[PDB]
Amino acid sequence: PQITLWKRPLVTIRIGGQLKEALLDTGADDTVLEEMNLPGKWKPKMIGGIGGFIKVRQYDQIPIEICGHKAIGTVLVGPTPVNIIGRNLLTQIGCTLNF
Amino acid sequence: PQITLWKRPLVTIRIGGQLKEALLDTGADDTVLEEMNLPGKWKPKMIGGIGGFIKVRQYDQIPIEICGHKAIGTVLVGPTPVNIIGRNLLTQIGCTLNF
Ligand SMILES: COC(=O)N[C@H](C(=O)NCCCC[C@@H](CO)N(CC(C)C)S(=O)(=O)c1ccc(CN)cc1)C(c1ccccc1)c1ccccc1
Repeated sequence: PQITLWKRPLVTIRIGGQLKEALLDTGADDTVLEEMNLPGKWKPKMIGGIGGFIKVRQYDQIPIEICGHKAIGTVLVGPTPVNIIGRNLLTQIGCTLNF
Repeated sequence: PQITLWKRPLVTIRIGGQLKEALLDTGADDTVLEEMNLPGKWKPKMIGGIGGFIKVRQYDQIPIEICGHKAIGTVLVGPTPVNIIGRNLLTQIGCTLNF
Protein backbone atom coordinates (compact mmCIF):
# COMPACT_ATOMS: atom_id res chain seq x y z
CA PRO A 1 0.00 0.00 0.00
CA GLN A 2 0.96 3.61 -0.61
CA ILE A 3 -0.48 6.06 1.93
CA THR A 4 -0.42 9.79 1.14
CA LEU A 5 -0.23 12.47 3.86
CA TRP A 6 -3.02 14.79 2.74
CA LYS A 7 -4.89 13.41 5.78
CA ARG A 8 -3.74 11.76 9.04
CA PRO A 9 -2.42 8.31 8.10
CA LEU A 10 -4.93 6.30 10.15
CA VAL A 11 -5.17 2.55 9.69
CA THR A 12 -6.87 -0.40 11.29
CA ILE A 13 -5.02 -2.33 13.95
CA ARG A 14 -6.07 -5.46 15.80
CA ILE A 15 -4.67 -6.52 19.16
CA GLY A 16 -6.03 -9.50 21.06
CA GLY A 17 -9.38 -9.16 19.30
CA GLN A 18 -9.75 -5.44 20.00
CA LEU A 19 -10.05 -3.50 16.75
CA LYS A 20 -8.71 0.05 16.89
CA GLU A 21 -7.68 2.94 14.69
CA ALA A 22 -4.03 4.02 14.83
CA LEU A 23 -1.78 6.74 13.36
CA LEU A 24 1.29 5.61 11.41
CA ASP A 25 3.85 7.86 13.09
CA THR A 26 7.40 7.93 11.73
CA GLY A 27 8.33 10.54 14.35
CA ALA A 28 7.55 8.21 17.27
CA ASP A 29 10.35 5.92 18.46
CA ASP A 30 7.83 3.67 20.17
CA THR A 31 4.21 2.64 19.80
CA VAL A 32 1.86 4.28 22.27
CA LEU A 33 -1.63 2.91 22.67
CA GLU A 34 -4.69 4.29 24.43
CA GLU A 35 -5.61 2.74 27.73
CA MET A 36 -6.13 -1.03 27.50
CA ASN A 37 -5.57 -4.18 29.53
CA LEU A 38 -2.80 -6.28 28.06
CA PRO A 39 -1.58 -9.57 29.51
CA GLY A 40 1.82 -9.94 31.15
CA LYS A 41 4.28 -7.97 33.22
CA TRP A 42 4.66 -4.24 32.54
CA LYS A 43 7.09 -1.64 33.85
CA PRO A 44 6.64 2.13 34.05
CA LYS A 45 8.33 4.32 31.44
CA MET A 46 8.36 8.02 30.59
CA ILE A 47 7.99 9.16 27.00
CA GLY A 48 8.46 12.72 25.76
CA GLY A 49 6.30 14.74 23.39
CA ILE A 50 5.82 18.36 22.41
CA GLY A 51 4.20 19.25 25.77
CA GLY A 52 6.49 17.27 28.05
CA PHE A 53 6.39 13.68 29.25
CA ILE A 54 3.69 11.16 30.02
CA LYS A 55 4.02 8.02 32.07
CA VAL A 56 3.14 4.81 30.27
CA ARG A 57 3.17 1.07 30.91
CA GLN A 58 5.68 -0.83 28.78
CA TYR A 59 4.57 -4.30 27.60
CA ASP A 60 6.96 -6.45 25.54
CA GLN A 61 6.34 -8.95 22.70
CA ILE A 62 2.71 -7.94 22.08
CA PRO A 63 1.22 -9.09 18.76
CA ILE A 64 -0.52 -6.34 16.77
CA GLU A 65 -1.96 -6.79 13.28
CA ILE A 66 -1.53 -3.62 11.20
CA CYS A 67 -3.27 -3.61 7.79
CA GLY A 68 -3.01 -7.38 7.68
CA HIS A 69 0.69 -7.30 8.59
CA LYS A 70 1.73 -9.17 11.74
CA ALA A 71 3.91 -7.23 14.15
CA ILE A 72 5.11 -8.29 17.58
CA GLY A 73 6.95 -6.01 19.90
CA THR A 74 6.92 -3.38 22.56
CA VAL A 75 3.74 -1.48 23.22
CA LEU A 76 3.47 1.45 25.62
CA VAL A 77 0.05 2.04 27.18
CA GLY A 78 -0.92 5.41 28.56
CA PRO A 79 -3.12 8.50 28.34
CA THR A 80 -3.12 9.23 24.61
CA PRO A 81 -6.22 10.30 22.62
CA VAL A 82 -4.73 8.57 19.57
CA ASN A 83 -3.08 5.17 19.13
CA ILE A 84 0.29 5.81 17.52
CA ILE A 85 2.26 3.20 15.64
CA GLY A 86 5.95 3.99 16.04
CA ARG A 87 9.17 2.96 14.31
CA ASN A 88 9.59 -0.16 16.43
CA LEU A 89 6.56 -1.66 14.65
CA LEU A 90 6.65 0.36 11.42
CA THR A 91 9.99 -1.25 10.58
CA GLN A 92 8.58 -4.75 11.17
CA ILE A 93 5.86 -4.27 8.55
CA GLY A 94 8.41 -2.85 6.10
CA CYS A 95 7.15 0.73 6.13
CA THR A 96 9.27 3.36 4.37
CA LEU A 97 9.00 7.06 3.66
CA ASN A 98 9.36 7.94 -0.01
CA PHE A 99 9.87 11.18 -1.91
CA PRO B 1 15.11 9.12 -1.45
CA GLN B 2 13.57 6.12 0.26
CA ILE B 3 14.11 6.25 3.99
CA THR B 4 13.79 3.24 6.27
CA LEU B 5 12.83 3.59 9.92
CA TRP B 6 15.46 1.53 11.78
CA LYS B 7 16.82 4.94 12.76
CA ARG B 8 15.07 8.23 13.33
CA PRO B 9 14.24 9.83 9.95
CA LEU B 10 16.38 12.89 10.61
CA VAL B 11 17.33 14.91 7.52
CA THR B 12 19.00 18.24 6.95
CA ILE B 13 16.73 21.22 6.25
CA ARG B 14 17.71 24.68 5.10
CA ILE B 15 15.78 27.66 6.35
CA GLY B 16 16.84 31.31 6.13
CA GLY B 17 20.25 30.05 5.05
CA GLN B 18 20.54 28.10 8.30
CA LEU B 19 21.18 24.34 8.26
CA LYS B 20 19.31 22.25 10.82
CA GLU B 21 18.36 18.63 11.45
CA ALA B 22 14.68 17.79 11.60
CA LEU B 23 12.55 14.71 11.94
CA LEU B 24 10.23 13.58 9.11
CA ASP B 25 7.07 12.94 11.13
CA THR B 26 3.89 11.60 9.59
CA GLY B 27 2.24 11.80 13.02
CA ALA B 28 2.46 15.61 13.12
CA ASP B 29 -0.10 17.71 11.21
CA ASP B 30 2.14 20.75 11.59
CA THR B 31 5.81 21.65 11.33
CA VAL B 32 7.38 22.73 14.65
CA LEU B 33 10.97 24.00 14.93
CA GLU B 34 13.05 24.92 17.99
CA GLU B 35 13.45 28.55 18.96
CA MET B 36 14.81 30.70 16.13
CA ASN B 37 14.31 34.14 14.63
CA LEU B 38 12.43 34.17 11.33
CA PRO B 39 11.57 37.44 9.54
CA GLY B 40 8.07 38.82 8.98
CA LYS B 41 4.93 38.94 11.07
CA TRP B 42 4.09 36.06 13.35
CA LYS B 43 0.91 35.18 15.20
CA PRO B 44 0.90 33.73 18.71
CA LYS B 45 -0.57 30.23 18.60
CA MET B 46 -1.23 27.50 21.16
CA ILE B 47 -0.84 23.85 20.14
CA GLY B 48 -1.56 20.69 22.12
CA GLY B 49 0.14 17.33 22.27
CA ILE B 50 1.32 14.41 24.38
CA GLY B 51 2.49 16.23 27.50
CA GLY B 52 0.19 19.23 27.07
CA PHE B 53 -0.43 22.60 25.39
CA ILE B 54 2.48 24.88 24.39
CA LYS B 55 2.76 28.41 23.06
CA VAL B 56 4.36 28.76 19.66
CA ARG B 57 4.89 31.52 17.13
CA GLN B 58 3.27 30.92 13.75
CA TYR B 59 5.13 32.02 10.63
CA ASP B 60 3.27 31.69 7.34
CA GLN B 61 4.65 31.22 3.80
CA ILE B 62 8.20 30.38 4.83
CA PRO B 63 10.52 28.78 2.29
CA ILE B 64 12.17 25.62 3.56
CA GLU B 65 14.33 23.14 1.70
CA ILE B 66 13.97 19.60 2.99
CA CYS B 67 16.61 17.11 1.89
CA GLY B 68 16.93 19.14 -1.35
CA HIS B 69 13.16 19.45 -1.91
CA LYS B 70 11.60 22.95 -1.79
CA ALA B 71 8.55 23.81 0.32
CA ILE B 72 6.89 27.13 1.18
CA GLY B 73 4.53 26.84 4.12
CA THR B 74 3.57 27.42 7.74
CA VAL B 75 6.29 26.93 10.35
CA LEU B 76 5.60 26.95 14.09
CA VAL B 77 8.52 28.02 16.33
CA GLY B 78 8.57 26.99 19.98
CA PRO B 79 9.82 24.58 22.68
CA THR B 80 9.83 21.15 21.01
CA PRO B 81 11.91 18.10 21.96
CA VAL B 82 13.09 17.99 18.32
CA ASN B 83 12.62 19.89 15.05
CA ILE B 84 9.53 18.34 13.41
CA ILE B 85 8.59 18.31 9.74
CA GLY B 86 4.86 17.64 9.66
CA ARG B 87 2.32 16.73 7.02
CA ASN B 88 1.75 20.32 5.86
CA LEU B 89 5.27 20.29 4.36
CA LEU B 90 5.65 16.55 3.77
CA THR B 91 2.82 16.74 1.27
CA GLN B 92 4.57 19.63 -0.46
CA ILE B 93 7.69 17.54 -1.09
CA GLY B 94 5.75 14.50 -2.38
CA CYS B 95 6.34 12.35 0.68
CA THR B 96 4.30 9.16 1.09
CA LEU B 97 4.37 6.08 3.30
CA ASN B 98 4.76 2.69 1.64
CA PHE B 99 4.79 -0.93 2.76
C1 LIG C 1 12.39 8.31 24.92
O1 LIG C 1 12.43 8.90 23.62
C2 LIG C 1 11.41 9.84 23.21
O2 LIG C 1 10.88 10.57 24.04
N1 LIG C 1 11.05 9.90 21.94
C3 LIG C 1 10.02 10.82 21.52
C4 LIG C 1 8.83 10.00 21.04
O3 LIG C 1 9.03 9.04 20.31
N2 LIG C 1 7.64 10.44 21.46
C5 LIG C 1 6.38 9.82 21.07
C6 LIG C 1 5.28 10.86 21.27
C7 LIG C 1 4.42 11.14 20.04
C8 LIG C 1 5.15 11.93 18.97
C9 LIG C 1 4.37 13.08 18.31
C10 LIG C 1 4.11 12.72 16.85
O4 LIG C 1 5.28 12.09 16.27
N3 LIG C 1 3.18 13.48 19.07
C11 LIG C 1 1.89 13.47 18.37
C12 LIG C 1 1.15 12.15 18.52
C13 LIG C 1 0.90 11.85 20.00
C14 LIG C 1 -0.19 12.26 17.81
S1 LIG C 1 3.36 14.93 19.77
O5 LIG C 1 4.69 15.11 20.25
O6 LIG C 1 2.45 14.93 20.87
C15 LIG C 1 2.98 16.13 18.76
C16 LIG C 1 1.79 16.88 18.85
C17 LIG C 1 1.50 17.90 17.95
C18 LIG C 1 2.38 18.20 16.90
C19 LIG C 1 2.14 19.31 15.86
N4 LIG C 1 0.81 19.90 15.93
C20 LIG C 1 3.56 17.47 16.81
C21 LIG C 1 3.85 16.47 17.72
C22 LIG C 1 10.56 11.60 20.32
C23 LIG C 1 9.55 12.63 19.81
C24 LIG C 1 9.02 12.48 18.53
C25 LIG C 1 8.16 13.44 18.01
C26 LIG C 1 7.82 14.54 18.78
C27 LIG C 1 8.34 14.69 20.06
C28 LIG C 1 9.21 13.74 20.56
C29 LIG C 1 11.84 12.37 20.64
C30 LIG C 1 12.05 12.96 21.89
C31 LIG C 1 13.20 13.70 22.13
C32 LIG C 1 14.15 13.83 21.12
C33 LIG C 1 13.94 13.25 19.88
C34 LIG C 1 12.78 12.53 19.62
